[PDB]
Amino acid sequence: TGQYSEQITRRREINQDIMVNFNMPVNDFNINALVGFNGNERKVSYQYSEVNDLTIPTWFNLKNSGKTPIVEQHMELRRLMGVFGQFEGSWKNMLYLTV
Amino acid sequence: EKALGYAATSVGGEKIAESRTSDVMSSLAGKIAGVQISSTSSDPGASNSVIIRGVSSLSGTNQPLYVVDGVPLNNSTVYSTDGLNSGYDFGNGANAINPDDVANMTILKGAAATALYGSRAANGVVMITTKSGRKEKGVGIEYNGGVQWSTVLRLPEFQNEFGMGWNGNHTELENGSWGPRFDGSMQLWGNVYNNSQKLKPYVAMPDNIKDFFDAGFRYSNSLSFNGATDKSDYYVSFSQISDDGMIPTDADSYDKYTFSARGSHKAGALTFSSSLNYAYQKNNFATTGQGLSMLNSLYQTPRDISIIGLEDQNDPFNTPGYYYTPYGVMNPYYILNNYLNEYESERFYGKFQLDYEFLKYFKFTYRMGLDTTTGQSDKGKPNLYALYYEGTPNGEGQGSSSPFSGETGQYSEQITRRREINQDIMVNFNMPVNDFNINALVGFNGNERKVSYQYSEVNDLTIPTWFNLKNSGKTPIVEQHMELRRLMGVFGQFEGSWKNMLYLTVTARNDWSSTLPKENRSFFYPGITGSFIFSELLLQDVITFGKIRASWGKTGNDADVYMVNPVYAQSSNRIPFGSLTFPLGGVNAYSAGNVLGSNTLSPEMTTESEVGLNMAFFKNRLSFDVSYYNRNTDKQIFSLAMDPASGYTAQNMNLGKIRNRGIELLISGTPIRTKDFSWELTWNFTKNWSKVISLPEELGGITTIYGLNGGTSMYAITGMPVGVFKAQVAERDPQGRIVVNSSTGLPVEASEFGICGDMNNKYQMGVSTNLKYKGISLGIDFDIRQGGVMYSRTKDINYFTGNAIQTAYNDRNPLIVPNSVNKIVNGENVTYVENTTPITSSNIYKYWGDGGSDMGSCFLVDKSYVKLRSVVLGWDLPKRWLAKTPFQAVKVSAYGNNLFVWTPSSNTFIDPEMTSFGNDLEGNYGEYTANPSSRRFGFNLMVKF
Amino acid sequence: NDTEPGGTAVEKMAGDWWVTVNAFIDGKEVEDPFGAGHLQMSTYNTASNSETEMWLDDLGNFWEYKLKVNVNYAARTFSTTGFVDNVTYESKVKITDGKVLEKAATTPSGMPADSIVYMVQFDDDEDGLTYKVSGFRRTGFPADDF
Amino acid sequence: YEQKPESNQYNTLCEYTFTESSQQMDYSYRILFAGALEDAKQVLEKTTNPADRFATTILRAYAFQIMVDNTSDSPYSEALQGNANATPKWDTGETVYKGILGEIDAAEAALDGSGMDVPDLIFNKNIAQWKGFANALRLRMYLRFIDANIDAASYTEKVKTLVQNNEFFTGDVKLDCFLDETDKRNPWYNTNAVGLTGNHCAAYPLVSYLSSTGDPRIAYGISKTDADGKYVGQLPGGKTHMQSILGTDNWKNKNVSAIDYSIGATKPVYFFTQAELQFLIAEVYARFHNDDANAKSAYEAGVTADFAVRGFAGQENTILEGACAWSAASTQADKLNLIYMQKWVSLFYMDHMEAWSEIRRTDCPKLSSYSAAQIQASESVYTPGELVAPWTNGLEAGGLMKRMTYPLSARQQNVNTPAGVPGSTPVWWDIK
Amino acid sequence: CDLNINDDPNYPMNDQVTADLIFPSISASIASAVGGEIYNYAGFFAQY
Amino acid sequence: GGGGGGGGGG
Ligand SMILES: CCCCCCCCCC(=O)OCCCOC(=O)CCCCCCCCC
Ligand SMILES: CCCCCCCCCC(=O)OCCCOC(=O)CCCCCCCCC
Ligand SMILES: [Ca+2]
Ligand code: NA
Repeated sequence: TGQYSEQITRRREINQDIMVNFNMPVNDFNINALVGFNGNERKVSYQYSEVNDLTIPTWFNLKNSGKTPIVEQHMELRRLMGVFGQFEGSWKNMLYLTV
Repeated sequence: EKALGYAATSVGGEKIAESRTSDVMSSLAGKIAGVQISSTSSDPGASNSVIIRGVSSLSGTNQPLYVVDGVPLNNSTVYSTDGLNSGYDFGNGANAINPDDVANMTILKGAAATALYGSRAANGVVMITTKSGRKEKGVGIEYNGGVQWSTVLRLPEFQNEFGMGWNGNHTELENGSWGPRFDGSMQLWGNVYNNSQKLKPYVAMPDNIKDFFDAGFRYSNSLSFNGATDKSDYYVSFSQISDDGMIPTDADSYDKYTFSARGSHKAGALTFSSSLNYAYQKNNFATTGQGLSMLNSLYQTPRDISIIGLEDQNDPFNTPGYYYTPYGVMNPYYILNNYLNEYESERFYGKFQLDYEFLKYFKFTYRMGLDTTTGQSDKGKPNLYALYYEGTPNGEGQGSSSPFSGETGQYSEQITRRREINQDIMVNFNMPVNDFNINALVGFNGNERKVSYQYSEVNDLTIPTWFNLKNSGKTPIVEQHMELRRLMGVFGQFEGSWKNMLYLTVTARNDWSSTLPKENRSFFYPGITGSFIFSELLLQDVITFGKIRASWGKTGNDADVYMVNPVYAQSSNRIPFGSLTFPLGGVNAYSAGNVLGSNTLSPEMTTESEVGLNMAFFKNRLSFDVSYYNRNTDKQIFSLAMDPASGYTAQNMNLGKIRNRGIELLISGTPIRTKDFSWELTWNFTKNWSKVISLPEELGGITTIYGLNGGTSMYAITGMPVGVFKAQVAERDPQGRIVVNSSTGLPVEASEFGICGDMNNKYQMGVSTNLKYKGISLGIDFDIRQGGVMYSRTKDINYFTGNAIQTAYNDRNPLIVPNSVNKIVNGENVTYVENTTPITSSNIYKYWGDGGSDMGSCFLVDKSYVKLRSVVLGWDLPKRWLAKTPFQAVKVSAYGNNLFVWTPSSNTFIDPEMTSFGNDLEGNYGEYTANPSSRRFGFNLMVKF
Repeated sequence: NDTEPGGTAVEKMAGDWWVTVNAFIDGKEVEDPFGAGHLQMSTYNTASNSETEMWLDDLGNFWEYKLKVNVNYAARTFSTTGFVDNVTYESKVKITDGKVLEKAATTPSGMPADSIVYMVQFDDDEDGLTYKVSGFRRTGFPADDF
Repeated sequence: YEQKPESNQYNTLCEYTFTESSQQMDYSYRILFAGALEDAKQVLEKTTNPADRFATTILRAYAFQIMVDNTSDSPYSEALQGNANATPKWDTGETVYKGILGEIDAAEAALDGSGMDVPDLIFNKNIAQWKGFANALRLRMYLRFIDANIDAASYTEKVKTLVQNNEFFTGDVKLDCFLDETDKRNPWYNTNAVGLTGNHCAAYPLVSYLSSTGDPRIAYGISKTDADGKYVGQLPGGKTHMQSILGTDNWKNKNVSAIDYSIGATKPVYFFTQAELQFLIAEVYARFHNDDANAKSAYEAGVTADFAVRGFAGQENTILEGACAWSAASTQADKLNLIYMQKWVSLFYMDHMEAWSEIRRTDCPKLSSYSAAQIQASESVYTPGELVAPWTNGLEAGGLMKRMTYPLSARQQNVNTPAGVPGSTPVWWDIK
Repeated sequence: CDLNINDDPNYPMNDQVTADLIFPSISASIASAVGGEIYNYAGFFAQY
Repeated sequence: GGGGGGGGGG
């Protein structure tokens, strides 16, 4: 008997990184340290509408039904922060070590 | 390039930014001749109105084209489509610009030479230019950190003589102050809860409304980065703004975030530049209007009731089913903590520009602009009926006259998508020949605007407080809408020059539009401007500069979308305070649309002729600019009112001429200028004469712009200024005596409504002063606008509620309206005799509620004011203090905006700078208990690295 | 910078009043001979909005009279020069030694109120006496009613 | 009903202090011409099916009749022409009453036997009952002509030919298809119980007449007073006066009997009730035939129809065999008095437009000789059931409302709209 | 960066869901089964 | 005009 629906979805992600890096050669060795902060926020949402049984059988519009509409809506939100560190050491361009 | 043949004004960014306003244009209110700039309200994030040389468009597009670099910037408004019951305004497209990003704003007031921008430049142009990278010391970082407060500016002036009651008698549940003169005695008030009642001294609380308000507070943070080479530049900026206004709680809230990054790079004859900007916004509005809105609830408070005592909801007498009065209002604190009106918008706009120089005198340019927006409204009301109705006074104790009927909860959400694209293809030619100079440029322009939304709503919330489309046992309501329009055009702009002395330019542009009838979409418009600097080749040297200009030109215009063809809507019926829509009961139906289309429409044509003079004296220590303009807008396409018995309520046709003639005048001078001290004054003056010339008379020569059914209505009438009000007036005998009812004593209505003013200022002027002394800067600007009227529900309610000072008139002793008669009519011999019937004390309330002897016309309020618009105290720290520091420059700043207002004695109610019906023409209708204007003051720290 | 509400020319002697009617019989004043109790009466300005006259309206509650009386607003006194037309029903009334006395009376609740007093005679009173109408301005609390 | 004391939405309707610019009809004029009558014009342009054309013509005619009984003159013959005539002349009510009765005739004669192929929420494609709806309107308008003494002779014989054919509708002519949700309710309910708060209290005439007759219908649509538990009506336009006289605290909603909205959320909208139909035949018998036995038959058909609709079937005995009974009435005018007063009751909370127009035509209920202020001072002077001219009355000529203002929309955009007369001037068929 | 946002906004607070909001589900659930696919295959076994 | 408007309560 016909159907028409429409959905608008919206997504949004923010990411933030604050890092300080330190690099010094000492004799043959080489030292590189990196401490940082990470923050992140993700969000999706949508809203959904649908009508069945189309009055004018070919026109696809939410006005074109004599029966109940269906409406759905959805949102999720997630967040996260983190601290991290990455130490890489290096001898004579021959041994590499990373923590 | 001031070979310009018509008036314009240039403002440098330093003055735009210095008021620290969230928005670019509200700091300019009252500082530019011919540019009328007003905010819709002091609510955070509200729109701003900008109208140049009066209204031309009868409905309802009078904003100037904003052109940022230079691409058409979108400037759509988001405000409530019903300002009587749920007024809210969420902002204006130009508000997204970071004011700290602006380098120069030029406002072009003339509609004679518009071939560059097209039709929308007939309301004027705001030509913004953003900052670019620059070489300087050191790193190229500018920081701006702001902080600012707002307090309420002007509340209605209240009677403090009579407390809660009606008919002059003492009651315990009234929303009004028509009771007895204050005693100091112990009276009962409010409902009774658990067999106990509140008992307080019967005295006035003059500050009860004043103390309800908070201090608004606002922090701002702006950061920019710039650098250049000799082949490139780069600018990147960030701005944040967090506003929480004076209305208690977080319901006044505006959060603005912008980010922008622009760059250029030249390689040989080729230059490419791009500017990409992102804008975020979250508004929360404290909804206005006549129902359970906050301010309506707040104004309907007896003068003896303490308002800040109503906030604690652990006191049961403030709970919604025992709130002291039940007369169609609620606790304002409950409305603010429990109703939702929210907006969120993300927006991306930018341009790409490629310049390529060839053959020594030619320049090709391609410029693309893209502006796209997504916005989401979320509105909710609790289901008061199932929450509080049974068991309470307010309540099932009031039956059908309860504020909870049928307040059964509502929630809706709308998502809106806008997207404009603009494309420019231009080749410019520029070659000196002898002392002459030829500048020729031809171009193509494509434009495409599209907007769409989807809307969904549920009523009767099952769980009463949860706002979710799932929380209703009843049918949802859904709507969807989409518009799309397109324009193409070619244009040419030839500019001749002789010896930096004689500038003569001619323009010409032919558009093709989707929104005109297929048989007639091409419209053509030319224009001639001229300029002649006569002091150049006139000795002295007392005439620094002398310029005379002339312009004659037309701009065309198309219609709004989808006005040619008949439509069939889905059958609905608007009935008082409601609808009856299809489907019923299972059947769906289509009714013929109530606006008649027309396939005979022709383009709109705006014609304008302008002369002007610009002279400067004593090394620009005394300047003036004057302009005389004559603008008529003809054949404008409008949905013009028609007698419903024709089958339609309106017909699309071409109107007649709307005319604006006027004078713009700017005088400035620096009386004092030493090394350490300078003092400059500035006076600008505008007088515009609005006149509708003809509305096709086959349909009458009047049409409604906005009005209440059987109440004050604003019109466009054939021979008069745009926006004339009609309102109810007392009948009068042939001798000017006021006819009065022989039994009740109150005035009798006349047969017809009376023409009672227009919306227009007769004139508007500003006076400004700047003082510099050793890097200390002090600016003071005053805005004066006199003339015109405006509907004010703020007055109407404080008259009806008996709180206005005017209602304490005869000290409320029974009185005969002075100079009153009775109309004695026996069949057909009308005769007037002296009236001896007094207004009883019991009816005093109704004499004032209906407007006294003015009746309805009383609530037309004089629009006039003088305002201390802005004050800016600025201090640039001496450069030597910055030496063992990373700072190149520091400037601390103190500023106030909207600081004080004076109005005629007939207006003790509102700051005239309010509306409830938007930032364009319908906004002039008046104010429908808009929230009270605020006074704003703050500090700002500017740090350059 | 304080808006004055305004008023008619006799605003402070216009009002609604709760009065009782006494009479002067054989020289001595007898309390309410007609056993009428407290009665409601209005005074109010004239359509001419003059400082020189004021309406006195018994509201149909005692003798059914209503006439213009002469007023001295400054002294808050009001009288008639002899007998004046009664517009209610074709009679004639005389008002003598009329005073409005600010905050001088006290309401049944023990609160200050404006007093009104005036002597009255009627030309169709077969016994031809002078009556004393005295009362106070009506407050609006139902406790002060009768 | 009257205006509830503690609210204010209809002060000017109650005291007749409205004017042409109060637009008290502009919404209805809009939805009648730019909605109903335009769609009818298109339906007529799109189908060739007699039965659809027939039922469309009847709803078109019904809409004209309503307008004429409000403003006597109405556009017609020159209306619904769009840009070909944006300012249609206002035909005299008589020229349109003959016109739309001619249209119904022409459409009925156009019927061929084929069915209705159209969604019909009034009668569900029952051609037989559209025919009865069309005769019932003929009856209604035929009697307008007679009491206006315009061609009374012939319309007298047609109204008798009509009633002996008895080809009227069964049940009620109603749009019953509303739901209690949103934009789908009874219009009156939606406007006055959802959009606005409670504004209606019972009027004095109705309450005194129902209580005098000992009528159980008095509980349908009317609630007891919260103050005392009785049925109390308010005198027309007397809100401000009862507050003046009794004090603010003794004339609140508490003291007056409220109109009950709870029965209205899904209540149908009536174009022609069956009680009203029978009461009109009971009049035609009692007055143009001389058939007492039949008049009494249709009179009792009317009381028992309206008794069943309000949910009191079985209880017509209380006014049919109780006193105000067809036999405790000696004059033929006392029995026409009986028909008009029970027509008046049967129309409360059903079809108020038709009640007012029949009040105008028969002038029964009569207008009381006693004014509001007198009736209030001693109620014994008042005979229960007759109307009371409003206590405050904005009609310079006093009396009762006789017509409605022209639409302000028509005034401002149609040069040919008749000049505004006062609400006291009668429409073309009210001649006393 | 508030981390306490893990209450599902798409569903009501568990307090607000009362016995009268849950009870009508019981019959409709039972009906959707025994008047649906159970009813269905039983009509084959009973040989209707 | 268009758009309704309600009286207040008192
Ligand atoms: C030198 C600047 C260092 C700025 C460092 C800011 C660090 C805090 C982020 C945070 O706590 O959590 C991030 C989660 C999502 O972030 C947002 O939703 C964005 C909130 C707003 C952040 C605006 C940042 C403006 C930077 C120009
Ligand atoms: C030097 C190349 C110049 C290319 C210039 C493109 C010219 C077409 C404009 C046009 O006809 O109408 C513009 C109206 C809307 O256009 C759109 O919606 C956008 C269509 C897609 C346009 C993509 C343009 C690509 C630019 C690199
Ligand atoms: Ca706040
Ligand atoms: Na229509």
